[PDB]
Amino acid sequence: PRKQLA
Amino acid sequence: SQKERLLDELTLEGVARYMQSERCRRVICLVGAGISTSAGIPDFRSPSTGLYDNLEKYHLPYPEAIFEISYFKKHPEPFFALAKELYPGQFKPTICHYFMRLLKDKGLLLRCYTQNIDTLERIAGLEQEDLVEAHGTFYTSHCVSASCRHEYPLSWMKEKIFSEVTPKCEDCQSLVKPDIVFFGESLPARFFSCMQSDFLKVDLLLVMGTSLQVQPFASLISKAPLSTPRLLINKEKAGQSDPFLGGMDFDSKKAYRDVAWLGECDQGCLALAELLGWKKELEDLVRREHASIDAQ
Ligand SMILES: CCCCCCCCCCCC[C@@H]1O[C@@H]2O[C@@H](COP(=O)(O)OP(=O)(O)OC[C@H]3O[C@@H](n4cnc5c(N)ncnc54)[C@H](O)[C@@H]3O)[C@@H](O)[C@@H]2O1
Ligand SMILES: NC(=O)c1cccnc1
Repeated sequence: PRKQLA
Repeated sequence: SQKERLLDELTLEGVARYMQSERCRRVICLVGAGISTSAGIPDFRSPSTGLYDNLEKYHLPYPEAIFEISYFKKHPEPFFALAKELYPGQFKPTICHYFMRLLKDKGLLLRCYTQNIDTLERIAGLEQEDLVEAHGTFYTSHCVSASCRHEYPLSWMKEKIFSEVTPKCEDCQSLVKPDIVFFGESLPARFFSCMQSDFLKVDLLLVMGTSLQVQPFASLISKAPLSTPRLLINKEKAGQSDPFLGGMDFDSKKAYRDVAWLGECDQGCLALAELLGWKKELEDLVRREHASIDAQ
């Protein structure tokens, strides 16, 4: 998966 | 995945005794921007000093856009202006960084997974076999066109940034991008290959200077076996599960292996080294290496 926030 | 309690007490002192017992052979560090703030690189979410409180001047839609690959592809100039503002005149790793260098020298460091891009882990003496730069690095840059992909060193990327010329490939005139993993980009393959193997055998998680709010990096804490102790050294607690959403549990009635040491990462690593009998080693190491860098 991709570098994501939250 | 049977929850045994390996620390004789959920404190720094208990972690220390555990580290110098035979059970504890393989240490994984997970680190973030908190371990480099005392080096002059601000973090993101610290109120006031964090980047998110300091991006008004970049005319951006919202604050987060300046670290998103999409927005960067449309408009690379803000990021590169920001890069010039943040670029430190001197790269000097911290006490915290040299603590991890001590783990390496003592044969304890299985890996350091870092979210930082500032190369300070390398300068402290961590080598590619020790390091997973989970979000890339400023150390090398590449032409973005699937064609050149030619590589440029930091020396060349720094000149472009300070002369306020957007970096273009000398061979193809495409944009040249630091090997940083932007938001919305895929993490390096080495991140996944290391994590599938490293977390089968880890005896201690050392989590330092990270709010554990970026995925998939933050999920690393859940990859260790359930009896692996986990020490957080950080300004405030992090990695606990939301009450509405294997998080950290320092305080519940079921807490059995997580420890939160709250303060500066430099101070926490200093205190841990003292308990280990490493304090003088650590002071000598930091003073010698800082002296060497100060004289460059
Ligand atoms: C080469 C020179 C040029 C560089 C300029 C380019 C920069 C742009 C790179 C873009 C990077 C892209 C990607 O985007 C992600 O975003 C980031 C993930 O955020 P994170 O690593 O977790 O750091 P934080 O801001 O969210 O919070 C930090 C936590 O630690 C605590 N703290 C803070 N100071 C201390 C302290 N002194 N002692 C203890 N604790 C402390 C604090 O209380 C908090 O809990 C990154 O890693 C991820 O990379
Ligand atoms: N030191 C770093 O690479 C850094 C700083 C702020 C936010 N994310 C990463």
